[PDB]
Amino acid sequence: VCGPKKSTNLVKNKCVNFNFNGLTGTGVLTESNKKFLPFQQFGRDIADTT
Amino acid sequence: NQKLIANQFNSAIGKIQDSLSSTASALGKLQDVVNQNAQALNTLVKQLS
Repeated sequence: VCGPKKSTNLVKNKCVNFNFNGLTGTGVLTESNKKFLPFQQFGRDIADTT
Repeated sequence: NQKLIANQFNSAIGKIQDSLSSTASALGKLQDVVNQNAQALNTLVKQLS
């Protein structure tokens, strides 16, 4: 259940201000080899950051 | 006794190598410093959660 907000295109390997399903932060988005299981949407670090 | 002394010295050094190469605990005083600092930083980061 998400609000009336249009999406934008995604840009890789550049510093961007991102918003994924309401989750925000700043960082570089890159391709990964992290095998998320089908039920997993977000991953976390030791600091509980994304 | 110069020959004896030199031989005892040379043997003693070889023993140092055998000890250091096999006893990990030999360097515990330095390993402990590394561990305490690593623990301090890991604790600090975990507090962010």
